Amino acid sequence: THIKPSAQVVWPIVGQEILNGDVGGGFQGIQITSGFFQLWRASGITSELQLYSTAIGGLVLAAACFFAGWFHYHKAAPKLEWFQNVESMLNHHLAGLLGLGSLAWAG
Amino acid sequence: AHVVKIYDTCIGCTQCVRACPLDVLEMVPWDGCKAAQMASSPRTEDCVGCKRCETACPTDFLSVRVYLGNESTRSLGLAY
Amino acid sequence: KKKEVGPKRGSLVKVLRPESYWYNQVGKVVSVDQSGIRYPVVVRFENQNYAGVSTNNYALDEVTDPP
Amino acid sequence: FVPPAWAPSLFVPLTGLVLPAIGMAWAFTYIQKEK
Amino acid sequence: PWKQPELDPDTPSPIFGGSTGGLLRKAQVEEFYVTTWESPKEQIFEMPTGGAAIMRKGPNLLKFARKEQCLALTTQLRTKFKMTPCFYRVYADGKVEYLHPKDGVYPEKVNAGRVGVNQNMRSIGENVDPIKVKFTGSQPFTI
Amino acid sequence: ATKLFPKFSQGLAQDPSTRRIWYGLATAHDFESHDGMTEENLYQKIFASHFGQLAIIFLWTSGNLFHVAWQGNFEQWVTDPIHVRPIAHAIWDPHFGQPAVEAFTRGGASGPVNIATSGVYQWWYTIGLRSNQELYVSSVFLALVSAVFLFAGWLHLQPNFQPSLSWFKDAESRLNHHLSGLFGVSSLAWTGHLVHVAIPESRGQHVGWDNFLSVLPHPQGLTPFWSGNWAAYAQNPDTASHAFGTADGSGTAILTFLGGFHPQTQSLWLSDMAHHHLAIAVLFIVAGHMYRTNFGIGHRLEAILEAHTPPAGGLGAGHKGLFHTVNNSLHFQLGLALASVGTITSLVAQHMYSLPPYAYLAVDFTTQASLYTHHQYIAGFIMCGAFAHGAIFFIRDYDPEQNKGNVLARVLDHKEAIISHLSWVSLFLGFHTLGLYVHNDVVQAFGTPEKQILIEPVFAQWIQAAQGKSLYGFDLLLASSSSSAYSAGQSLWLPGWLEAINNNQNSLFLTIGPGDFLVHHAIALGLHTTTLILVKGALDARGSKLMPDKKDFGYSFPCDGPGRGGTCDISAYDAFYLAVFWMLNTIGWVTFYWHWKHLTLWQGNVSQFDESSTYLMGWLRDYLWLNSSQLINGYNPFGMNSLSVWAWTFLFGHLVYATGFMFLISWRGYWQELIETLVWAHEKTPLANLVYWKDKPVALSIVQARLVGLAHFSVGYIFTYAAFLIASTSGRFG
Amino acid sequence: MKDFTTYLSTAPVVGLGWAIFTSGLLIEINRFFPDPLVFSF
Amino acid sequence: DVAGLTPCSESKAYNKLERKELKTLEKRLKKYEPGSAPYLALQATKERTQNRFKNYAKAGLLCGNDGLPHLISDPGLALRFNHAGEVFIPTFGFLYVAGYIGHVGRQYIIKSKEDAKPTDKEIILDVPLALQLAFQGWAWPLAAIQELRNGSLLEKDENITVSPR
Ligand code: CLA
Ligand code: CLA
Ligand code: CLA
Ligand code: CLA
Ligand code: CLA
Ligand code: CLA
Ligand SMILES: CC1=C(/C=C/C(C)=C/C=C/C(C)=C\C=C\C=C(C)\C=C\C=C(C)\C=C\C2=C(C)CCCC2(C)C)C(C)(C)CCC1
Ligand code: SF4
Ligand code: SF4
Ligand code: SF4
Repeated sequence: THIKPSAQVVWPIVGQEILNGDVGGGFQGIQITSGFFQLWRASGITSELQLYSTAIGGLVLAAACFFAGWFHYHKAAPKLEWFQNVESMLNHHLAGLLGLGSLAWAG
Repeated sequence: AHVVKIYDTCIGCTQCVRACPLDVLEMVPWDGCKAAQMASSPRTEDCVGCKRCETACPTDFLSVRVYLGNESTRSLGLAY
Repeated sequence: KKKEVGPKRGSLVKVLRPESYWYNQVGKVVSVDQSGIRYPVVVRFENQNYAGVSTNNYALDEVTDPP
Repeated sequence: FVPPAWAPSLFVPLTGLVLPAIGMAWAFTYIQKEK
Repeated sequence: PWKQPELDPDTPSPIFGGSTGGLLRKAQVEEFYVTTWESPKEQIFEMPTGGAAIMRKGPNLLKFARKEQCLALTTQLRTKFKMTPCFYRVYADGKVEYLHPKDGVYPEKVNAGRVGVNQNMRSIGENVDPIKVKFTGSQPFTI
Repeated sequence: ATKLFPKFSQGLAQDPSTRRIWYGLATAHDFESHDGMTEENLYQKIFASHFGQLAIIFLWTSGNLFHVAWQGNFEQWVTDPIHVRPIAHAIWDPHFGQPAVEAFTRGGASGPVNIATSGVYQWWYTIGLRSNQELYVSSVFLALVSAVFLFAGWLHLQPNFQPSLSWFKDAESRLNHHLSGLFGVSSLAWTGHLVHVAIPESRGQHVGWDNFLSVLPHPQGLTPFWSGNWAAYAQNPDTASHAFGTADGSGTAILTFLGGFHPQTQSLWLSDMAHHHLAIAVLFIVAGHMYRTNFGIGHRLEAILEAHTPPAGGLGAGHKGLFHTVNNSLHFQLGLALASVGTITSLVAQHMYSLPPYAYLAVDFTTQASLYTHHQYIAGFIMCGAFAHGAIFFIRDYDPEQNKGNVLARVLDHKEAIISHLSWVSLFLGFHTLGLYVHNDVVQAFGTPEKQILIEPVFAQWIQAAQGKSLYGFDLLLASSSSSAYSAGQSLWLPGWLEAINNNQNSLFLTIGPGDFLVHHAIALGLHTTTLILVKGALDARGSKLMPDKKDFGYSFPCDGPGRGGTCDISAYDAFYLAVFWMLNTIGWVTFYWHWKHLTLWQGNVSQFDESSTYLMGWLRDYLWLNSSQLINGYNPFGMNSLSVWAWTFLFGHLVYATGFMFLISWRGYWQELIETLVWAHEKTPLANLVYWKDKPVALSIVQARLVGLAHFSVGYIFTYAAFLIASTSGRFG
Repeated sequence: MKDFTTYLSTAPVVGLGWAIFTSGLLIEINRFFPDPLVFSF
Repeated sequence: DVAGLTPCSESKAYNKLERKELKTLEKRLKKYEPGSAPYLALQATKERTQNRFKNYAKAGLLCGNDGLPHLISDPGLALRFNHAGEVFIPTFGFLYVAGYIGHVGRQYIIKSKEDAKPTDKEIILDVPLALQLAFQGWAWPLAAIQELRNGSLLEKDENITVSPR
């Protein structure tokens, strides 16, 4: 209730270091309005080590998805009948994409 | 209605007539081109001035020219 | 007939037509018609016009040498 | 010389209502005048 | 062609419901256009005035308020099924005018029977300046 | 079909659409495109139209005089020209409420009145009008003059009174008469009226038509004029402690060279202006009999035009063939006249505020601001009109076979070079001005304003130091007594002019700083860019590479279609219509600069403008936001002050700006399809399909859409800036 | 390699390389010469 | 002392602006402990501000009535008052660099046209050729005026694409 959320820090180069305002808590930066601090507080994140681990896991999953795109286009390309299974797509999305993720976040 | 004028630089490629959406142009026999065809406008009163014939002309500048003026019911594309 | 009604095929020409897109430009002669049409000189140009075409028919009096 | 005090009460409604109305009436009859 | 065909109002219309972009009051005040074709079988086509209709096996008659709609339907039928249709223009008094196949061979052909009109015999760009034709009522391209 | 409304266009008559109305109004006075029109009939219509415009102008100024006399406070303003505000016209609006009626009662009036900002009060006080009866008789005389001019136009329109073609084409006699009579003896009579009336009226002596031919303007009595002792007129000028309304500190002088301003009223001396107009009249008369009339002496226009050709092919054929080009093409004369008149009113705007000619005009801040803004906007409009009618000349009436090898053929030959150089200088000015402004804004944003680039305008400061301003220092002319410019005229006009130019209170050669330098370069960018657009429209009017046959399509045609990549906005009319936007931006820049500099001068905070015009945050906040506080508070739930009408017309101008955006962004196809759907809706409805339209409703033309969007844009621009300027200058001053 | 080099030889890639080069040069100049305005050796 | 302006060192508003900036930097600095990274950052900012204010003084810069330095653009006047380094030398340097850019672009345009499909070379740049022309542009004015002398810099009006009149 007294320290403004700040997560972007600038480099002192041409006088833009004045953008690093006194947000409180012995820190200088830009007051962020994304609400990421409140999201991390709602997720139980306490230390910066958990944020580091989440960032590394996000980079790993991003590389995995990028390789997955390369694989599912160049190596193993699904056919037209695979995409046209709208019933299977809807069932897997309702049960797995939305419901399973909801249960995992609930847990 | 509008004025459609066709000059002697036309090669008789019949692209302007195919591009015409109101059947204004026609092909007449000629001797000034290799294809022995010349564009004509016997139905210029039905032309609206859409300039679709000018897009299909392959020659430099334009072998067919549309000049707007004195719009009528047919020239304004009105269904009412 | 005698010689040819136009320039040598494959030779560069300069277009003297003022209303053409390729005025004062160098093009290549593809073929010259011998029947007696108004514009027998078929010229292909390296740079296309706004319509995207690169060939045009010109008469005998609107072509010269590349200077 | 000096206009009377009721002149703003008469000329302003005349040139704000009556004169534009008769002008639009004349113009409407002139636009649709046919042969 | 050799003989100009005469339209028949008793020819069956293609199977269709109700059109909203159909004939307006201009149809009963000014001229309206009527397209006829000869379908060898029943099939579904797309009208330019709305959705889709089904043509009947035989003669088919349709009505429109614009000549552009008639030629759009004609070129759609020619490109999709090679139908070769023809449309007339009917005025308020009942005068019928033959419009698309003027010589019956379509304007893409020549037929050696059409006289070319409105053809300037000079090159474009050789027209006179508007100062040359002033207070005369003649445009530089009309000479 | 074939209605009778477009009688000047048979083709437009056979148009069963609403566009026939619109094209029946925009092409109303384009007589060259009318059917069956001869040159003589065109000249007669032009003469009748000119007489009509003169009659309308005289009726308008008669109405201004009458509405100042009746429902005005001219006498009260004459008694006290400092405190009480002038009244333009009374307000009779039945939609007004009682607080609105009470709030608009200003200047000691019995009803709601509008505070006059046209400045006719100062002008009519300067020329000698004092009583309301004089204004009444002047208004009725001008109404009689307007009626006489209208009847004269009607009679010259009538048969057996129409002038001949050679009468209109007699350029030499018209030039000689309008140089000698329209300018010479008109100015001579005006300065005679000045000497007879205004100087005695400014010296407390009433001179009227009743006592005319009885009071001598100078006590000598015209004998120094015949004796050649013209210096006796400049013997006893008015003193510094002279009252304009009374005879205190008066004198006996009608023509002098007392350069400077009257200390009491901060305006130019009446004797100085009388001497100026007398010298102007003499110069016009002595130059008004130079051209070759039917007498054996004079100058032929064609002979001087053809003889002035540089040798060795400097200009090719030279200036030959221009006489027939000017005489045959009326659009060339129209462009020349509009350009000269635009330069004239630009000079008028730039010289009124620095040298106020009317008594008690500099104190009236709102009046001066409104006059400068009006004159600058009119100047830009007829600048653009000159260029547009020059493009019309190039399209309609221009024969290259006639003027072959002349200056016109040469500038048409290398038009690409001119357009390219103007485009380069526009890019140069815009790039560097925007870079400087953004650099200054970023530097001031970072909390360290000393890093900003402030290029000192040393050229204008050097000029002003060379013309008497000793603030900048230096040792050029008119600042050092050893200079010949200082020695010459040391006892003629220098002591008054130096005192007027060394004072910081008046607007005579104000202090120019780096912010003034930057905004001056912005003005130069705007002028050069508008010039680039207009000369590209005029030079490429009759042909281009995308459209070689642009002459055959007329001046105002929409496009050539989507072929060749797209050809929309290719006519010279479209170039003019874009140049209208650029002219509006340029005049907005010059008026923003004038208004902010003068407002900071009147408030005394010139340092605020000096340190705030450098960066655009200062322009947005200290000018467009700080000075708009009184404007927006014209009406509110708390109440209403006298600036309610200005706030209302400010919002009105923003609304018309938005409607201009409507008519400029969206184009014809969507509205045409929507109109078709509305036509079906009206056709297929009960209880409403009984009625019908005589003409088919259609969407407006693309050229028509551009014109309507331009008109809405310019109307919103003018109304918004007029509202802001008057509310900011009058809400805190008087 | 040569296909990837010709991809790097395309106009956006070399423009990006020029952008980083010029931006880094100007930034390092501003950093090691803090806020200059007038050339004074 | 030109244009009625005072030097920055002799001016009072310049020192007042410097004092105000130092005061607000110290006010921002006093909210942090000395053993914190924002304290060192603000100390570095204050040192940079002091160095910039010292360098702007004793360098010929002058300010008028607001403490903000002014620049003299007229050559000669800047030469006789040591103000040439303000804009005169930088404008010459920018002209040198702009001529470098123009000469390099002209060399690449000319040298990539005598081959099949010059548009392909325009869209896919010859990187070794571009770098070679980059390192060969150090003598741009000499080559430019020599091309002007031999007439290859400018094209004649007969081979130039021209719009109809
Ligand atoms: C003493 C030697 C001398 C000099 C210096 C001149 C010089 C001149 N004479 Mg000349 N004259 C001479 C001897 C001389 N003459 C002799 C011996 C005779 C025989 C009696 C004449 C007879 C003569 C006639 C009859 C006329 C001249 C004219 C002229 C002027 C135009 C020349 C020309 O072709 O344009 C210069 C060459 C050009 C190609 C013009 C280029 C113009 C460029 C394109 C414009 C650039 C504008 C640019 C945007 C400006 C940027 C500035 C920015 C702030 C806007 C020029 C000032 C003409 C005149 O009065 O004009 C003032 C004219 O009518 N002269
Ligand atoms: C305020 C808005 C605005 C601005 C900035 C411009 C800017 C420009 N218009 Mg204008 N114009 C506008 C509104 C505007 N227009 C409107 C509303 C109209 C009416 C339709 C016109 C009508 C008009 C005409 C008719 C003409 C112009 C022309 C020009 C150019 C003038 C040359 C100049 O000053 O140097 C350039 C100055 C600028 C401010 C341009 C912006 C460049 C800055 C520096 C950004 C550059 C990129 C930057 C490095 C960032 C890179 C990253 C980023 C891309 C993501 C320039 C591109 C003329 C033209 O084309 O020049 C030959 C011209 O003939 N305009
Ligand atoms: C229950 C099983 C399941 C799950 C969880 C998903 C999940 C997803 N599918 Mg998929 N789908 C499935 C079955 C499933 N699918 C089936 C059976 C079919 C065939 C009928 C499809 C056909 C299909 C198409 C055609 C498309 C998708 C797309 C997507 C993505 C939607 C975007 C989104 O919400 O981001 C959510 C993102 C995350 C939660 C981040 C983590 C994502 C992880 C890596 C995915 C893990 C689940 C995966 C399916 C496990 C099997 C893969 C395994 C072999 C490694 C999402 C990742 C879209 C896509 O391509 O996105 C890439 C798309 O266009 N799906
Ligand atoms: C996805 C969401 C989720 C997850 C992950 C968990 C997980 C957990 N909860 Mg939670 N819970 C959830 C939802 C969830 N719950 C919900 C929705 C509710 C409803 C209110 C609860 C209510 C709840 C309560 C009230 C309690 C828990 C407890 C627990 C723990 C007991 C696990 C257990 O016995 O389950 C069953 C788990 C298994 C059968 C194990 C799975 C089988 C394994 C993985 C097979 C591995 C085989 C493999 C091949 C061999 C190893 C490989 C190796 C050799 C390499 C566990 C940490 C309890 C706790 O914390 O105490 C310990 C506890 O008190 N939870
Ligand atoms: C000396 C002054 C003068 C003269 C004699 C002319 C005369 C002419 N001009 Mg020119 N013109 C002038 C000044 C002048 N103009 C100026 C100052 C400009 C710049 C704005 C133009 C711009 C211009 C263009 C661009 C064109 C002409 C055209 C014409 C011709 C058409 C006039 C006519 O009969 O139609 C009468 C025309 C009208 C009645 C339309 C006027 C509509 C106006 C804009 C509405 C007023 C705005 C606003 C809604 C008012 C209400 C405000 C609101 C707050 C209440 C005629 C030869 C046209 C031409 O030659 O045709 C090819 C043409 O294309 N002129
Ligand atoms: C290096 C190539 C090159 C060269 C030598 C020129 C030269 C010229 N141009 Mg052109 N220009 C260019 C590229 C070039 N231009 C490009 C890419 C554009 C598109 C943005 C333009 C757009 C343009 C306009 C709109 C105008 C000019 C004008 C001019 C003239 C004025 C000089 C100037 O600085 O204008 C200013 C030029 C610019 C601001 C364009 C700079 C574009 C970038 C920043 C430079 C690109 C450099 C290039 C990557 C180098 C390649 C090297 C190779 C090894 C990779 C001059 C004839 C003006 C004119 O007509 O004057 C008579 C004018 O109005 N040019
Ligand atoms: C000193 C100075 C100044 C001044 C200046 C001046 C005054 C200038 C002028 C100038 C001029 C008066 C110019 C002219 C010109 C002309 C021409 C005609 C040109 C041309 C050019 C060219 C052609 C170029 C080219 C190029 C390019 C672009 C690229 C490549 C390279 C080259 C270089 C080759 C000032 C104050 C501002 C600022 C400071 C300094
Ligand atoms: S498109 Fe042009 S060249 Fe082809 S037939 Fe028509 S007018 Fe002739
Ligand atoms: S403008 Fe359209 S309707 Fe008219 S002749 Fe050309 S293609 Fe046909
Ligand atoms: S003005 Fe309209 S119809 Fe003409 S080219 Fe442009 S978008 Fe197309």
